[PDB]
Amino acid sequence: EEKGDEVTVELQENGKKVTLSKDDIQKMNPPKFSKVEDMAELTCLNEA
Amino acid sequence: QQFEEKAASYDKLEKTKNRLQQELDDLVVDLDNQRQLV
Amino acid sequence: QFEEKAASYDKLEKTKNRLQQELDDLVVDLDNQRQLV
Repeated sequence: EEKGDEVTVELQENGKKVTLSKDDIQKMNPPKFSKVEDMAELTCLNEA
Repeated sequence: QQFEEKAASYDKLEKTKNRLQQELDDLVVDLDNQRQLV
Repeated sequence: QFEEKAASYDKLEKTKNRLQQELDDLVVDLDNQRQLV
């Protein structure tokens, strides 16, 4: 759901609703990279 | 009053998100360098 | 203090505009990737 500054998300394991702000979230990378050697190639560089 | 300064703290968290946005800018200029390699 | 809210907003819209610029130039770069393939 897209509304305000928060999104109600779906748990990929439970399929349950959880509301969290859009500005306190972190994304991932496409499966074209796996088992990297240095974290430099982490093009979407975030701590998660 | 002073609570808007906490709204400014939220704005500074969004400014860190902005810093992530210039990280994406580094990403896209890296892809520009890649297309220069092409 | 209250005056810097306006500047903070204005830089936020500036960043957003550069965000759509980044999106469109990235799509253009995807098209360049297709033509280089």
